[PDB]
Amino acid sequence: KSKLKPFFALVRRTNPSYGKLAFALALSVVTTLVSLLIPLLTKQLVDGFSMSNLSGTQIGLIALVFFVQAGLSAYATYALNYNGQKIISGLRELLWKKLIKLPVSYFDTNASGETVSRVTNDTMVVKELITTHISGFITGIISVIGSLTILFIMNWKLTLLVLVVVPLAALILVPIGRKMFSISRETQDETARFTGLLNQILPEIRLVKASNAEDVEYGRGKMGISSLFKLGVREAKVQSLVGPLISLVLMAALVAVIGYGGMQVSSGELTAGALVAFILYLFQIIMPMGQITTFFTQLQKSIGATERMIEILAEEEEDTVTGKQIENAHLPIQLDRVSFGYKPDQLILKEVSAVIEAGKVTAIVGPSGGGKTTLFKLLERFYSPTAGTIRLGDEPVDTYSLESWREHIGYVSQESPLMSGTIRENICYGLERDVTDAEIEKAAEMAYALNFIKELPNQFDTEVGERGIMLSGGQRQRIAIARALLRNPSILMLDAATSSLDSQSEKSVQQALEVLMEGRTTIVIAHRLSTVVDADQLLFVEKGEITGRGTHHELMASHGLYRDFAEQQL
Amino acid sequence: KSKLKPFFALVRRTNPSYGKLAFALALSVVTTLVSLLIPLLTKQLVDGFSMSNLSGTQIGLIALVFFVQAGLSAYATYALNYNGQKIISGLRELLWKKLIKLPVSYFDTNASGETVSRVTNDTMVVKELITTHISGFITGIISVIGSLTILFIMNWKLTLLVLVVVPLAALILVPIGRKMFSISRETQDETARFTGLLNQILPEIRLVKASNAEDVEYGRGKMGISSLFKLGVREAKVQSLVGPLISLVLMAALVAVIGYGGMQVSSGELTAGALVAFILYLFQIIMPMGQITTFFTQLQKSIGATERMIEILAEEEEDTVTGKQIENAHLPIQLDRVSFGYKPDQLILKEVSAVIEAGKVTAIVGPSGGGKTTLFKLLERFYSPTAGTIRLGDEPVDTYSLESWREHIGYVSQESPLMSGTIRENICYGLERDVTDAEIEKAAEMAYALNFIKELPNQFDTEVGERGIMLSGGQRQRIAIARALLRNPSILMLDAATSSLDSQSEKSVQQALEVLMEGRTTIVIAHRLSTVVDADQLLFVEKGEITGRGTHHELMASHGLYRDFAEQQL
Ligand SMILES: Nc1ncnc2c1ncn2[C@@H]1O[C@H](COP(=O)(O)OP(=O)(O)OP(=O)(O)O)[C@@H](O)[C@H]1O
Ligand SMILES: Nc1ncnc2c1ncn2[C@@H]1O[C@H](COP(=O)(O)OP(=O)(O)OP(=O)(O)O)[C@@H](O)[C@H]1O
Ligand SMILES: [Mg+2]
Ligand SMILES: [Mg+2]
Repeated sequence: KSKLKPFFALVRRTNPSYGKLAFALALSVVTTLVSLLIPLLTKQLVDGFSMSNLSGTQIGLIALVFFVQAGLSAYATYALNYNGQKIISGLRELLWKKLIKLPVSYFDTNASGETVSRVTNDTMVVKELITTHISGFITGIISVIGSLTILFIMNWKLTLLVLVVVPLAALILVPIGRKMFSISRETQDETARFTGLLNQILPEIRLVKASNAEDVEYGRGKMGISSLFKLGVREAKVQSLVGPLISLVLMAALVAVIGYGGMQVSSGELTAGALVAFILYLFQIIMPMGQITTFFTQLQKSIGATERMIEILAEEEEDTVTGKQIENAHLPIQLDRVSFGYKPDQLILKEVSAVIEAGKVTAIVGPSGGGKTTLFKLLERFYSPTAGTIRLGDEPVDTYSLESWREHIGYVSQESPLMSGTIRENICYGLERDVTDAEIEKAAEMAYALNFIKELPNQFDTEVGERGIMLSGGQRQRIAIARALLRNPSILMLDAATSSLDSQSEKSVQQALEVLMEGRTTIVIAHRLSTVVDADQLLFVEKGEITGRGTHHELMASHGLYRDFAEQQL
Repeated sequence: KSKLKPFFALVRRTNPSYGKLAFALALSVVTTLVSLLIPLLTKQLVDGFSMSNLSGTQIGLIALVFFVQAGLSAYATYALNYNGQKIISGLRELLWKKLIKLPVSYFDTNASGETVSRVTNDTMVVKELITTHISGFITGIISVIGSLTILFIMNWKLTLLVLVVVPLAALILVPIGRKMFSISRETQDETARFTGLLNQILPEIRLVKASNAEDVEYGRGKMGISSLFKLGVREAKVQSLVGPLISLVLMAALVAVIGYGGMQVSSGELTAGALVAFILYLFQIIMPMGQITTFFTQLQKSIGATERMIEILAEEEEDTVTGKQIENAHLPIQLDRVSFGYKPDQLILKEVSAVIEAGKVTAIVGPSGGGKTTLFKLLERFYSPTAGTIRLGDEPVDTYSLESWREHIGYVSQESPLMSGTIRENICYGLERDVTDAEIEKAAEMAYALNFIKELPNQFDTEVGERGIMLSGGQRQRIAIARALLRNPSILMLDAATSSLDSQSEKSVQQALEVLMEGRTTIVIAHRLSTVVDADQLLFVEKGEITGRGTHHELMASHGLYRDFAEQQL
């Protein structure tokens, strides 16, 4: 198809300073036309010089005019820069919104460091293109058109050769444009890859120091840098080659013009003098043509980078389109025939079916890799079930809206994450309703976290750093549990919520959680049968299917392998 | 102090294209001298009009020389671009080599993502400056000096007036330069912060969806982008202001010159055309001016952008040359009178001291937050103890080189982190010696992970993804255990690693680890006492002080209230 149309559509979507840029373009056009026409009337210049020699109060007029011209040029440049900055800001805003609203599968498949490099660097390159080269192209086009009209006025014939030159120049230029576009895309991709590699390596700085692999990572960084340098060198080579081709085409055009004028001297013989003038005017043609061609090259390079952006700007996203609010929050969750494969081929969950009854703690247990966490991901509708559907009292879950189903659910991850900022911010993360201070204190007390959080500068200091490195594993897990409890949901999912907690801390947190969420549904995933001994409905999962489904004693009698786990613990 | 010195020192620290840079400077100088010949080329061209009608080979040769000049200018531009790209590549390589070597404390305290953004964006800024603006400055300075010579020869008083005007412009530039430097530094810092926030958010998309905080994160991104927009607009305003100030200074210079020449009206100004001639030449002197000053401004920007690198490139890396290589690796580890705190004041470990017997499974056990992990960090020499010393039987650890100490130690982190790439990639890059296929298979089998990897596309088609997300919460732990075991370490410091593992996987991994314990020494941190009941030197770390120090039975019969831990596990 085409690329200019999508690129200009994106720029329009950015909502730029359309009128302001148009006004700046008009200012630049008028000033350039006046400045081009002024030198032509040299007789006016000489008579003005004589008048200034005669007239006394003429310095002020010229000085004011020059100051006004300088101010107009400065304001035009400022307007162009402002418009470019607004365009890049709009691009960044749109890209950030789309990225943050994409489904989890896209991020699972394409990582996140490449996307961030995409946004930042593509926006930067578009900014570089927008500001100066557009002004260069406009001035060049105006100057070329004016000079072409002047040359036509001087002669109606010789301009035919320039009109022949234009297609020749375009034909010479096209391959350069294609090569520049390819190089720009390859660069703006390798830069993203390198940034992603660095980002994933940095915490493996503790990781590497644990090992002895500083040299290997330095070598990987050097290889990425070398690839980027090679791409830059190739782009520079193409940009350099751009010029000499234009010079050669213009020289050939002038040679053809002179050859034809050799015969034209038959009628316009003395017109050779005018011919000389033509040559001079032709040299003027040669200033802005370069400018114009330069713009084209840039107009390709930007496209390259921007191309990737467009791909991100059309995925699809999930929101509360449906609007069907839960409004009940107390129903049994019935899992029908359901099956999941992250790739379309393989299946992790194979024909699962059960009933999480409200008011009881259903515990999913089994060997590692059986498919426990993916069950929670389905239950929170991170992905969409393929085989069947999940209902909440004879109502398909898809009927309800994401913003309502997720609000009524608390979810502690098996890899309990914390984000940079205050502990209070992490506990309160995302909540729209104001928390005051009583709620945070209650949540911390019910998560057995207040004991240490008050041994530090409170619950507004002790920046958790990146990935929660500035806190212990037990503290991190307890902060995650505190966040989940503070959310105050009807459905509470806790997958391996006490993995890294001591026996006493585990007992206290379990007692508090049972007392709180006793009158609400709770789904716990525990590798230790001790915590789930006092369960209500075990859902032993093995290789993506609930082989055993019953209470402690009944499931122990039925399964046979569950006995192996319990007896091994015993 | 000064700024211009450190920046040029940093640039020299790389390996710039000295030959190509000199070649480009020479070509630019010759081009400017051709421009200076152009004034004589006016009479030469009148003669060319007179005689070229009588000569064709002359026009052919002149056109060939023109094309050769065009090619030379193109080559000069290409050489400048190549030199700039090599300079930025050298900066990136040097910065990466430095970063991969700082002590873990700096990365604990300085938001690695901001550092990566620093390197990438500031290298980009230096690349943006170097080529174009050095070329512009060189051409402008040479043209200005050339025109100044002519102005000097034409008249003394007006040239002196122009010189006295020049430092007025120099004085005017100073506040603008300072403002541009401040703006550039602030913009670079804001870009670093924005990239850091974006990279903290995107990888945790799973938590964002669960917390339903899409709007809050979109708002944070919008605020960051608005800060960037404000800085960009302020920079644009400063550049615009740079725009008419030079014009005003030159207008004042012209007025002063006109007045002084009017003083010469009695004598000297008698050559009124010469005065007018001077005015014409005056115009010329400012065409290069618009370049020279510009370069200076850009220089300041660059000096700001790279300011942080100047701080970054001094951090006292400390690897490889405390010249002692461990040669026995079978000595008991004597922990002396050690007290460590991440902050200078607060103490995590308080007067800890003990002995780890070479060949005994010392188990550090205690409530969360006691300081178990920090002891392991001290053992790996991530941080140096601030109280005493660690000796392997009457030999301080500081004597041995870091490389030797860390090549003999297997360390499984609490996080159990994984990097992107194939499963085999982690256990390959961990070491430097070749590992075969058989050794990798044995290591995997020694961690009860071979079956699951065999189910997948056989250890090379599987990609763990960023942060090890494609794998489960137990499979990644088993992979970390396999990496630890593959190194064949003398000391196996196994921080809690059977957390997410199941009972049967725990049993298998424990049997393999017991075989290795029969091999050599081992240190394990266990949250559950059931897994270390058969240990030898059970330690109890509470609040940084080891209260109980003895075997399991004697520790239980001797220690006080914390015997409830065992009873609680009962
Ligand atoms: N993108 C993915 N995210 C999660 N699991 C994935 C992905 N791609 C493939 N898988 C497969 O899904 C399983 C991991 O999720 P699963 O539900 O089995 O884990 P789990 O029960 O929480 O594990 P464990 O008990 O070991 O912590 C593995 O079989 C893995 O190969
Ligand atoms: N940068 C830091 N890294 C680690 N711990 C830190 C840091 N700064 C302060 N600390 C303190 O150190 C302790 C966390 O490390 P510690 O050695 O106590 O954990 P741990 O024994 O591994 O914990 P757990 O049993 O929960 O896994 C906390 O008391 C915390 O406040
Ligand atoms: Mg710990
Ligand atoms: Mg799991």
